[PDB]
Amino acid sequence: MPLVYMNIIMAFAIALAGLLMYRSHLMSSLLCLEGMMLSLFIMSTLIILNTHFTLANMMPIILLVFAACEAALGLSLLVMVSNTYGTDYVQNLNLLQC
Amino acid sequence: NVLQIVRDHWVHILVPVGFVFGCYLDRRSDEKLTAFRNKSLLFKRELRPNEEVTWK
Amino acid sequence: IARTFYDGPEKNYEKTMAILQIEAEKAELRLKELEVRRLMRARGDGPWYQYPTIDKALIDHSPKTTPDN
Amino acid sequence: AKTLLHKYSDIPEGTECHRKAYASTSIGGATGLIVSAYSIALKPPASFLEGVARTGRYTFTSAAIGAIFGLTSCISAQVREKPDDPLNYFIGGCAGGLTLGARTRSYGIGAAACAYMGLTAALVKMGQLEGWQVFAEPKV
Amino acid sequence: MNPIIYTTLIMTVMSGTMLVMISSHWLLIWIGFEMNLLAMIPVLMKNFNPRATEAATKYFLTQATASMMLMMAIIINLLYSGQWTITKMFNPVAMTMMTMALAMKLGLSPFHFWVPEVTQGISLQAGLLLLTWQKLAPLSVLCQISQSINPNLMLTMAMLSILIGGWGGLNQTQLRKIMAYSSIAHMGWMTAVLPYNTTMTILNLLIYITMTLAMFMLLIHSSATTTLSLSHTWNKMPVITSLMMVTLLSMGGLPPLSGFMPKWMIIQEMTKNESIIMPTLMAMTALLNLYFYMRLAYSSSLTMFPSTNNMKMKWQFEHTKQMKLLPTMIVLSTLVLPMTPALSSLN
Amino acid sequence: TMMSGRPGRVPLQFLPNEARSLPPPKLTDPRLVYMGFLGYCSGLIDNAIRRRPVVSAGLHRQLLYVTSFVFFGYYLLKRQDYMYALRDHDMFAYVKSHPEDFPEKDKKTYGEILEEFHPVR
Amino acid sequence: MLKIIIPTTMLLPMTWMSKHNMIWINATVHSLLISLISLSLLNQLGENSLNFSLTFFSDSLSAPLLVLTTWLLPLMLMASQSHLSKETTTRKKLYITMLILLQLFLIMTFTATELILFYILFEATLVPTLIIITRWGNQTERLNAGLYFLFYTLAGSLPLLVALVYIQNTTGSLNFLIIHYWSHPLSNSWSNIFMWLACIMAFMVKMPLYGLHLWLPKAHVEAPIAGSMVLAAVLLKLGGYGMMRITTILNPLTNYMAYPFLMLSMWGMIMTSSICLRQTDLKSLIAYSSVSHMALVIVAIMIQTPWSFMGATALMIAHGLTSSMLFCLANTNYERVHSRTMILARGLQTLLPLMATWWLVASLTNLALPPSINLIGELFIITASFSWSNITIILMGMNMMITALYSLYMLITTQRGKYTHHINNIKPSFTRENALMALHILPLLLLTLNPKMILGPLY
Amino acid sequence: LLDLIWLETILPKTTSFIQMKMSIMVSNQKGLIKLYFLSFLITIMISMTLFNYHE
Amino acid sequence: PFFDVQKRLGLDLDRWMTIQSAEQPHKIPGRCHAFEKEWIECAHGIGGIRAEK
Ligand SMILES: CCCCCCCCCCCCCCCCCC(=O)OC[C@H](COP(=O)([O-])OCC(O)COP(=O)([O-])OC[C@@H](COC(=O)CCCCCCCCCCCCCCCCC)OC(=O)CCCCCCCCCCCCCCCCC)OC(=O)CCCCCCCCCCCCCCCCC
Ligand SMILES: CCCCCCCCCCCCCCCCCC(=O)OC[C@H](COP(=O)([O-])OCC(O)COP(=O)([O-])OC[C@@H](COC(=O)CCCCCCCCCCCCCCCCC)OC(=O)CCCCCCCCCCCCCCCCC)OC(=O)CCCCCCCCCCCCCCCCC
Ligand SMILES: CCCCCCCCCCCCCCCCCC(=O)OC[C@H](COP(=O)([O-])OCC(O)COP(=O)([O-])OC[C@@H](COC(=O)CCCCCCCCCCCCCCCCC)OC(=O)CCCCCCCCCCCCCCCCC)OC(=O)CCCCCCCCCCCCCCCCC
Ligand SMILES: CCCCCCCCCCCCCCCCC[C@@H](O)O[C@H](CO[C@H](O)CCCCCCCCCCCCCCC)COP(=O)(O)OCC[N+](C)(C)C
Ligand SMILES: CCCCCCCCCCCCCCCCC[C@@H](O)O[C@H](CO[C@H](O)CCCCCCCCCCCCCCC)COP(=O)(O)OCC[N+](C)(C)C
Ligand SMILES: CCCCCCCC/C=C\CCCCCCCC(=O)O[C@H](COC(=O)CCCCCCC/C=C/CCCCCCCC)COP(=O)(O)OCCN
Repeated sequence: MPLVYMNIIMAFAIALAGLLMYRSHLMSSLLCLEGMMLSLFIMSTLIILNTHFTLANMMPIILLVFAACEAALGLSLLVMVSNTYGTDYVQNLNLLQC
Repeated sequence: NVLQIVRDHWVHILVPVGFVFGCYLDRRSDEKLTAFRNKSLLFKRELRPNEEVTWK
Repeated sequence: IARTFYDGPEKNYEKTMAILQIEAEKAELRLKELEVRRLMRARGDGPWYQYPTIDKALIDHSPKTTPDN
Repeated sequence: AKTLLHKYSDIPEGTECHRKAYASTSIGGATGLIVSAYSIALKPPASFLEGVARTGRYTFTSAAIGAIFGLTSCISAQVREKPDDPLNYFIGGCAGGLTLGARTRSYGIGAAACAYMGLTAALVKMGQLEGWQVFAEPKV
Repeated sequence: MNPIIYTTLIMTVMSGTMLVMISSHWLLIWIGFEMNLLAMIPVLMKNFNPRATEAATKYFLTQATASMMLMMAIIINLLYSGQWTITKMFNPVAMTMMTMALAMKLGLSPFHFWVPEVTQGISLQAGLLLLTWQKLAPLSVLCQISQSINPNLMLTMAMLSILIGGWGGLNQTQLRKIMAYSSIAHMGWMTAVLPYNTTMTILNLLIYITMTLAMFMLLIHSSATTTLSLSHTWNKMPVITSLMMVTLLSMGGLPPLSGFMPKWMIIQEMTKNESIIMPTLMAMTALLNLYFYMRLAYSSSLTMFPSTNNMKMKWQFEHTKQMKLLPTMIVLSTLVLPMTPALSSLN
Repeated sequence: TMMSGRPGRVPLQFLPNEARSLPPPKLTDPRLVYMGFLGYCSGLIDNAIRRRPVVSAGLHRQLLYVTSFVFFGYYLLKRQDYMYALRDHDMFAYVKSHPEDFPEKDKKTYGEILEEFHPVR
Repeated sequence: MLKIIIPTTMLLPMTWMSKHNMIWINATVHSLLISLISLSLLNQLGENSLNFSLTFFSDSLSAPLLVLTTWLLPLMLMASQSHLSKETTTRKKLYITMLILLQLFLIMTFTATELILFYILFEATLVPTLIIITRWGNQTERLNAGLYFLFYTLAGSLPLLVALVYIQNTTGSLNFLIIHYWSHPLSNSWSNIFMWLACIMAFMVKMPLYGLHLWLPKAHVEAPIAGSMVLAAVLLKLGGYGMMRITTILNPLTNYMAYPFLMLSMWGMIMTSSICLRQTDLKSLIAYSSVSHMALVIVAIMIQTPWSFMGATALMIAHGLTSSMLFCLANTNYERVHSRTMILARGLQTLLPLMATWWLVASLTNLALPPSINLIGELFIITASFSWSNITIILMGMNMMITALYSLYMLITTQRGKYTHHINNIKPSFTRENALMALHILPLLLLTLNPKMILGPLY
Repeated sequence: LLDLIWLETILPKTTSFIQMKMSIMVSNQKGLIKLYFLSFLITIMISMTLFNYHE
Repeated sequence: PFFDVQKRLGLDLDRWMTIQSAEQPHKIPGRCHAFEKEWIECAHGIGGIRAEK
């Protein structure tokens, strides 16, 4: 496994760890999700380019599409959270504790 | 007089009918286990000239 | 009482013989089925536990713009 | 990982009680560390120092329990000249249970813990002897 | 929300699940999961309130993280073998990632935390959908790749799920959280038999879905979301509470009710392998689920709780809309054990 | 797992052609009668839930319930019987084609076998 | 044997379609007819069983139990129809449905020819009993009684299911006949030790064994009278039936695995028998006496000799009848004074003479007066135990003396002395109650006339 | 001493106490996704290190 | 779990992209086309259990 592959997988692991840790803002978590999408796109593109899988070249593109969908979804939700509290702090999302 | 008392006490035939049905079902069930009828080493006997089964 | 309500001993005797035969056959069949299943799962040579493999009808056998495929 | 269990198991049952005690306390420390990690993750301690205090407390309790269990079980097996017998394991487990009672400073916990741990330890020994599998490999 | 839009969203959720079910390509299964989640997010938010927004956000975050791990596992498998087909999954690291992603999607322990809160935060209709239909696609994927299931990891998660569901249900007063914890325990029972026989998994899934549908339709008929609000139902619908008690006993796993059939079979299957200790532990742990089912039955059917004066007015009105398939689901949820051998039509 | 991949299997058939070479379940099969009983119970529960006279509210819908349950049960029984027949066929063929794995052992009488005796006292 | 099973399933719709004021009459009449029909199973062979079909069979051990069940249902109806007078017709039909379902499950249980079906029905018996106790009990302790009963049963019964499926996979069958003919010895192994424990502990709990008996006083005291009757008479004997059916595969491990339980059964015999000496509640006294008698039966099964088995069968039948009668007698006083305290209503022989003689006859039967079948069973078990070990006679004789002591103590406390002065609502005994007592007690003496019918297959 | 205290204490009372304690421990969560996802990260690391290493 | 609708209907919804050796546009071959075709031909029809060894 080349060293660039290792760097891309390390980037994905870093983004996943960054998402699984929450500081205060939901936007930062959405950014970590987008970073995971970006690392997955780069990994898939490198694998498909190295092994000349011609018909697989549309696969990353489709990936990107659904990335946007997730992003869109998250952004929509964030708006609602803000409209309820005035901030996007994840600590306010504690109603379902009881 | 028959109609009203029948509509009142038709429930008293459910259990006798159930017992009759159970007897019939037991007969049907034990008519399926005849693979050794008149074939046992202890009860193998010659059939009579008029009968056809040792037991029903 | 014996004539009206009951039967002879031969009927129960032979019914018991038939029942015993059926249950013994079932027991031997269950043990055989367990052994067959173990062998088929271990080896994969039987009709059972045949996990799918890629269909060879999908391969394209045509010149590929490069002689060495 | 499971290599700790290997370092524990590769030592014969009634020999080298010091090495067996070391392996047992390693296993106990690992378990206590995992428990501390989950406890900190789910119940924050409101300060870093209190978190390290809770981690150290849990890890020390687990390590002491493991060390006492391993030492007592090995010593019993070696002295009694009867390995491959679950009484040694039961004795070690009860001793380990007693340690928990002393750590938490409670006679009920100690007494309750000792019986349960001893029973559990004996069952594990019987499973090792007979060949019971907790996670059976799919065979049929 | 418009009825046409609601129909379209439900159809999109179902089409995503079907796409996961009928696909042989990993990318198409991923796309089915994405479409399912995308259409599911608004359905949880049909009745707008801060609690619904909370539940939708938590569900979205969990499922998005699971989707990331799913895609990463797929890509690693592609890297180590240029295969897109859903098969044996030649790489073990990718296999562990896939198992964890699907477990997080299902709600198996220790990824269970979101299920009680999401269930409590949404309505009973959305809860029914979440706890019945959303379990099909991950279980289908898990069934297809059971040959590479690491028995240690899956069995650990299943036993953890059973233990956690049993313990968590004991502390609950709200009905939706009770249903969520019962769902977690049943998921553990379902996935425990997965490495050995997927037919048993499908049988347990069908029985669980029938019982859950019966329970949710009963809870919708009697508009109760708490224990004390369900304590009032005997004074208006005694028949509903009696049927609910029998259904609860069936979910508790008592014979000769339908809920006994799956676990029974599952136990037998693991006993065909060696696997003796685990089924024993699972039975003694399902005792906890039976306990809190019986507590609910005591509150709702076997005792008469105090009522209120206004209830008299409710005595004068019938139900405007009646849920079809409720009688059939009750019957299938209780009196079906004698037809146990018919499970042979599942493989 | 065990039967999902079997050679010559149509995916969504539910009833292969070879299944017609098996005896159909009788219309008085007790499992079919139990399915009809389940349909009757569903009809009665439907009557009770909608607050209608349980025994005699809707006879047409109760008949539809019973006939629907019997109808589904007939094909369910056919498929179950076919799958069990397939299991037996495959097991017998596998036994026949692997003789060294299923050898017929020597027959011994109880006069030759020595069983240990455990007195009760 | 469907000629008995189908008439009960017909008792169901007949009850549900009878008019409001004739449910009790129809149920009683047809239950009595069904018991008369079931009486035909007592014609047992001398060598093998009565193998009716592939699923049902009967031998000389299950036939008396079936007759006891079918006979007990009408008594339960007659005793129940008093305290349910103010109940609505629907819930009365529901109660009768619970009783009918219980009897049907018991009838199939006692004759199931394979172990998994026997287990399924043995556990199915739990649901009607639990519903009866927790829905029609009187005090607020009925909920806890139901919980204790259910969980005590299931905790011991689930490992039995695991062991049963294990045995079926290893041997290939669970049919009692194939199991008996193909039986093999159990080796002295830890795996075999735990298999023995799993096979035995469910029936131990159902007896109940001393130490696992804490559910029985709660359940039998908090239950309505029909629930108490079915619990004491029949549901306690499921453990004995299962024990004497499953011990055929546990040899020769039993020879040394019975050592703890025997002790728990012997010393426990004393302990529970002593508790009755200081009971301030009549129902609890009867329940603890049931515990001691069942301990004697456990000893009989564990020592595993033909005389012990005959004594165990006789004692099971005799205790069923006697305990049912005692519970009904106590319930009459309870409906009089609405209190279970023994010393509340005293000197009842002055006011209820015929009920006093019923009390005397029940107490005499309880303390094993010869030549009752109670004494026959107890004496056969005692002789078997003496053959087992000559030191057992000390414990058995201690138990006999304590049993006589508490039986006559209860009789003297309730019936003799002087009446309580302020209690003035003691009406004359009804025809229903006296008929119930007579129908309990006449079969006991008629059975000591011909005891071979309750002595089991070893006869 | 025996029937009302110790036989009660050993089997049902100890069982009820332990089950109630474990229920309180498991159920009582703060409701915050921060701690939940921290637990998810811990679980993922444990699974990767423990099960995956022993292929 | 898997409802093989494509095989039932002969549809080819996503099978064209599953492998490297299946009809790429302009007949562009994969880097490992020969090895993949050899493996698939060797493993065809014998099942996963046998084909692994
Ligand atoms: C491909 C698959 C793999 C994917 C995953 C791959 C992962 C690797 C890549 C990672 C790349 C990292 C880059 C960025 C990450 C983003 C971090 C972030 O966003 O921060 C948000 C997060 C939230 O911050 P905030 O909300 O803005 O500020 C409010 C306060 O933080 C809180 O407010 P407060 O002050 O009121 O609270 C009190 C105080 C309380 O603080 C404490 O209580 C913590 C003190 C615990 C003591 C630690 C044990 C000490 C002794 C252990 C010795 C080891 C063995 C020695 C021998 C035996 C010893 C007896 O604070 C806390 O509550 C913090 C608790 C969480 C601690 C860190 C969580 C990490 C996992 C849990 C570890 C639990 C440790 C227990 C033992 C575990 C086993 C060793 O920040 C933190 O959690 C604080 C620390 C963050 C900095 C360190 C980040 C590095 C961790 C990365 C993964 C761990 C190692 C991985 C290595 C793998 C091998 C290659
Ligand atoms: C099935 C049929 C029926 C059976 C069911 C019923 C029977 C079974 C259940 C009943 C018995 C089990 C009870 C379990 C222990 C209860 C303790 C508890 O719950 O803690 C909470 C409870 C209160 O919680 P706390 O707030 O933390 O304590 C505050 C105290 O009030 C403040 O206390 P303090 O400040 O005044 O003084 C504290 C200190 C000072 O101690 C004292 O205050 C007084 C001394 C008490 C213990 C020392 C023994 C002295 C008398 C024994 C002499 C020989 C006896 C005959 C034995 C040989 C036979 C020939 O205590 C100690 O340090 C005692 C250390 C333990 C040494 C004893 C070791 C005996 C092992 C057994 C050997 C024989 C086995 C039989 C073999 C037979 C073969 C034929 O703790 C206590 O109060 C009791 C602690 C004393 C322990 C007594 C244990 C001895 C009884 C034998 C147990 C064996 C049965 C189970 C076997 C497995 C167990 C490991
Ligand atoms: C194994 C062998 C066979 C057994 C199989 C299993 C049992 C049978 C099947 C079960 C399902 C069948 C029907 C279910 C729906 C019925 C619900 C109902 O309420 O019925 C009312 C209805 C009477 O009400 P109505 O006349 O409309 O007017 C009064 C008002 O409705 C007054 O209405 P209300 O609002 O005042 O009622 C309030 C009451 C209403 O509450 C209830 O009625 C309880 C509903 C039962 C729950 C059923 C759930 C599903 C079934 C599961 C069964 C499990 C069995 C396994 C063992 C475990 C036991 C739990 O609730 C309460 O008062 C609270 C009481 C709390 C007690 C808790 C126990 C409840 C669960 C008991 C389940 C046991 C099975 C009962 C079967 C019979 C029940 C009718 O009952 C019937 O008339 C139906 C009886 C059966 C009809 C058969 C007649 C056919 C023709 C006869 C001749 C036969 C062939 C002739 C040819 C021969 C040649 C001549
Ligand atoms: C409590 C009861 C719950 C039952 C749930 C609802 C009951 C009604 C079921 C509706 C029947 C219609 C479904 C399918 C009919 C036609 C479609 C046909 O082609 O399906 C084929 C065969 O049909 C279904 O597979 C079988 C459905 C039969 C369901 C009944 C069994 C219930 C379990 C036993 C409990 C007893 C219940 C008694 C009746 C109530 C699929 O073949 P295949 O492509 O190869 O399967 C792929 C997935 N596999 C291999 C992993 C299974
Ligand atoms: C409230 C009442 C409930 C009912 C109680 C039921 C009691 C069940 C107990 C069953 C007794 C037998 C179990 C063990 C069999 C042997 C006894 C023990 O002493 O084993 C000795 C061995 O020495 C040690 O004792 C080994 C066991 C050590 C661990 C057991 C101690 C458990 C403590 C008691 C717990 C209380 C029971 C309740 C648990 C909840 C025998 O030496 P050995 O001849 O070589 O082995 C014979 C067996 N082999 C051949 C299969 C190997
Ligand atoms: C009211 C409370 C009553 C409580 C009763 C519950 C306990 C009953 C006794 C324990 C039952 C568990 C037995 C498990 C099922 C038996 C099946 C069996 O015996 O098979 C053995 C398997 O044996 C086991 O694995 C048994 C493991 C036991 C684990 C469960 C622990 C439960 C508690 C143990 C201690 C308590 C037992 C007595 C308590 C009495 C109640 C006070 C052989 O399997 P193989 O792996 O193939 O071995 C041969 C080839 N090498």
